[PDB]
Amino acid sequence: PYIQERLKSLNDIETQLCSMLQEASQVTFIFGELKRGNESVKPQFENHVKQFYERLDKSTTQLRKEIQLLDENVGTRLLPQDTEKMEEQLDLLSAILDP
Amino acid sequence: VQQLSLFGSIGDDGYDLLISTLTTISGNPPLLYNSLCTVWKPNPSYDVENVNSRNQLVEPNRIKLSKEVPFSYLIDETMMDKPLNFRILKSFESCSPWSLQISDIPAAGNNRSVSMQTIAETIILSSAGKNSSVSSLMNGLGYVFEFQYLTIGVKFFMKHGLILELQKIWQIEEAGNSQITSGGFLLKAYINVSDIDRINYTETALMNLKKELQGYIELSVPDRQSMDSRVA
Amino acid sequence: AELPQWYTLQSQLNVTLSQLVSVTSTLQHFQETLDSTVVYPLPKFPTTSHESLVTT
Amino acid sequence: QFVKRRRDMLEHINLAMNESSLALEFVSLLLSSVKESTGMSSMSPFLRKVVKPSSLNSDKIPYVAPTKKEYIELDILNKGWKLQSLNESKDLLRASFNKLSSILQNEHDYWNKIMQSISNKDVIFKKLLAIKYGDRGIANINLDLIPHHSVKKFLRVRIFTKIESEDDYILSGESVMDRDIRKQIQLLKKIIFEKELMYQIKKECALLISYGVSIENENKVIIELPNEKFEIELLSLDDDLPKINDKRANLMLVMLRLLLVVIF
Amino acid sequence: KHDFPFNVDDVLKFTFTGEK
Amino acid sequence: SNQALYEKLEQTRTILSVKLAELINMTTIAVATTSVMMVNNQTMQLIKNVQDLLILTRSIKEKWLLDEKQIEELLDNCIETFVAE
Repeated sequence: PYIQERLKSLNDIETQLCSMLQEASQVTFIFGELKRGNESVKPQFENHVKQFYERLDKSTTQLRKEIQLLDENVGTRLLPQDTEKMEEQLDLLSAILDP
Repeated sequence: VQQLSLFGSIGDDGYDLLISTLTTISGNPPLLYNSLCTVWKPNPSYDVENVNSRNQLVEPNRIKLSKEVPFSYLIDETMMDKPLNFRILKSFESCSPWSLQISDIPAAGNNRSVSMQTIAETIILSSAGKNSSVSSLMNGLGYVFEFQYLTIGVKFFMKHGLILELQKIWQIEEAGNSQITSGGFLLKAYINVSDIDRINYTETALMNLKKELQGYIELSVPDRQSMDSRVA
Repeated sequence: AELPQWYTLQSQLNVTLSQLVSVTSTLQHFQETLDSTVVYPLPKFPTTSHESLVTT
Repeated sequence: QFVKRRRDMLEHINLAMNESSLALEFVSLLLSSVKESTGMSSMSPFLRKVVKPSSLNSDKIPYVAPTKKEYIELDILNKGWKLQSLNESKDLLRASFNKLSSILQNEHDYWNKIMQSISNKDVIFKKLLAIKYGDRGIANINLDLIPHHSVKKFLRVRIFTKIESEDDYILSGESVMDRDIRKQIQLLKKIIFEKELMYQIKKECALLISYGVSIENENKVIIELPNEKFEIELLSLDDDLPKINDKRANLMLVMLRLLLVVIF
Repeated sequence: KHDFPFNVDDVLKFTFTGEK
Repeated sequence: SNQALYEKLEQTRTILSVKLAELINMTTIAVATTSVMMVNNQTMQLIKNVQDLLILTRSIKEKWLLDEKQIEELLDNCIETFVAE
């Protein structure tokens, strides 16, 4: 469905926030490694921070675009019975008269 | 009869949105209907002193007769094979029992909330005799045909006697039918009241409708001069 | 018994941190002046009755 | 479990209050040396009668700060404390990563469970999500629907017959009884529907009392005939085949629900 | 790397008087 | 009501990122203890910012949430079979 696929996309954005947390523990932990006196963990550090701001930027683009979908869905596919019981009694009655 | 009405106007694009909105609010689908109204004005060839037998001034007013007619006389050849619902409006011996009515000028009062109007009504069942036609009857009473208009639209049934008339109005002439509401639909919200508590309660219903519809469609109060059918 | 709202708690904590930082800033700004003076009570002091308090 | 944490709050904040009060008193009394009585206003009633204005020593000594700043014995402590700060920040961030990870897991499962309960066919309403059946239950989390577990109020009709004894009746017929989210929707709609029909029957025996149809129990009414006898009961599955009138009772009940739909 | 229709009074006036 | 999410969400993002850079630039330079608690408070403010983003996305999800012959014959055989006439 529409809200099903878009809901899965929002869950993907939340997983992108989780990835932002991974890159946060990586920039802080590997940063502390850089401040212990080691320089060999520098390329993976810069790569983890670049992936940090890149995943964050993708979260901003997809999230802001999602809110734009919220603005562009008002009125269309978003809101701002005894017939099924009768047919149920007819099908049940026909099931009684015709086992 | 004291009718309390609030009018509005929409376009040809928001018809489905207003039908869906009022359908979700009232909880019932719209009902397609139509009505023809003929207005009889006093005969200009005849001259009568505008005064009663009690030496009191009389104001001349027009007489409006309205009736119904099935859609078989309204649907032509290019309209066949279509669902009989609210989506049709977007594609635009004896006598019959007429409805005789006379509308008066609405009440005064600045900053009014509703538009109360006094309208007299009697039901013309049938007729007979030589001049059995309704036109000859109006000519016998002292009125001639002035104009007529046929309106087709949808209506809703909410609570407390409220009616929402989303209708279009056409002028039936011989040279052609001109659409007065060309570009949109005319909205109406009236209640027919036969007491001060019931009148104020009706005004409360209309104010609750305007407050509920506030933001979408605005329901203002029409001018009195726009509902005065007196001959001048 | 039950903790109230967290907005007031975090607000009061931010006020506390603002006071601590505000004191440490001016303290570190005037660290050469306070180290250039001595403070000890005058004869006008009831030390014959209480002595440990003056040490505190 | 938590009262101990409250006592920890009272202890930590208590020590902070002690150190803050002592610090304030020390600052005010240290102030009283150069005061015009402006700084004696922060004292206690005891410190005011102890200390005196225009008192204490106002002497000056040479500067000691720059000679200590020329030394490099402080940078070590700074580096150490900053490193400890880094470690603590890493630990807290990892803990929050765990908590938010679990929360995202459970909540994502909840959403994946909601997708089967909303589109345009499944109806949903509204700090939780409610749903009207016929009352209105509250939907929570598989998923479950808690009404107002619960009894299974399903009525039934049995047909009796009077034999040659011309006295009592015997059981000759009885209607059969048949037993994720939409299933509970339909079941509870059948419960409220059949209970509403039973309410209409209770409002019916009060006017059919003179025609033989007598009402006895609030959930059991009887119908007296000169040859037969009917019984309409509203019970669950805890109370109570050579029968013949098993089909007439089913057709009778289907005609009951159909007549109720006609009333609607 | 990143950046931060018509007039209601006229229609009703037609329905009550017939003027365009 | 979406503009409040634009300004509010964007403000939380700017506070998160810029406050993170201020954090790393303050971790690298009783002053030491005040640095400990300033850094720790910046970290906790980043955690509250992430949780705020989760709450706002949750509010977004909540915004996404918020014939006659067969009857005549059927009833005919039903009544005839019912009364056994």
